Amino acid sequence: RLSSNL
Amino acid sequence: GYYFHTENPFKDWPGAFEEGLKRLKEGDLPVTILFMEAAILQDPGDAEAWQFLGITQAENENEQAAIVALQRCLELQPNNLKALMALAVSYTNTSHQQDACEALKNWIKQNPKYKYLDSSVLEGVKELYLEAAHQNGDMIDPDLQTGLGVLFHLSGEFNRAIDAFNAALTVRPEDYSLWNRLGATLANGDRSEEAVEAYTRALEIQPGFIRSRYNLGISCINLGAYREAVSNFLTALSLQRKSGNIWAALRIALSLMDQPELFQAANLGDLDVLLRAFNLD
Repeated sequence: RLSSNL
Repeated sequence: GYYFHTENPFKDWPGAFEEGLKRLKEGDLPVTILFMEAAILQDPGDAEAWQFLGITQAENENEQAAIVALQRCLELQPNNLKALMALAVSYTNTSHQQDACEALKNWIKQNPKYKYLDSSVLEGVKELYLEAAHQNGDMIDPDLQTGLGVLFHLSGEFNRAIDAFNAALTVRPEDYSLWNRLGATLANGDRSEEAVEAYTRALEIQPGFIRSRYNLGISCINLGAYREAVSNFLTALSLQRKSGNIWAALRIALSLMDQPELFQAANLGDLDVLLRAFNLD
């Protein structure tokens, strides 16, 4: 449900 | 407009930029930022200061600033590549395709190597990167590999992107930033354990890495590891104060442990309450 940062 | 730390202790520090580089290398991001900001003060027009500042800020899991300082640097030194790259990744994280692609397009533009060489704008830039990539037959371009893995992410092909990143990582086996882009890309690609190893690698390199602690937390959630997810969130905030999104994540993992007193502390952003927790820190 989340999003990871690059 | 950029929000500067007011009353910067290092404002008169002579070697400020150089020193910030030292600190950075030694893994202290907050102080690094202080020295960078001080730098910019001493020399408003000095662009490298702005580049490293923005980047560091991004590594500080503060993206909002990372963008302002980056666009600042590019305003001064429009041809700065590290900044075009970074800014692209950041526009990515915040979900702006037009802008990410803009900075990639221009990245190629200002790139001496590549000078010569719904939505198909994105697709055009992606092909664009792919070609020049191909034109380099043997030796690869971690930065090119980067922008490419990015384009893949942004485009949605995660295996491609991951390849791009392991590719870059082959040239720079130690780039902590790249190990993060990997982990981030796997987790984002719903392969979480893999992502965790990547993050762990990054943090084994630059233990001061806020964005990786964060990303790591997200992954742990994705694994249903909570006490650990939280531990990472805390550790992060502890290092960062030295972003609310981290707070948000934490509040969530906490809600999943169903630990109400703590969850309230979190809802209030009451941090020291959470050091223990159970004998943590």
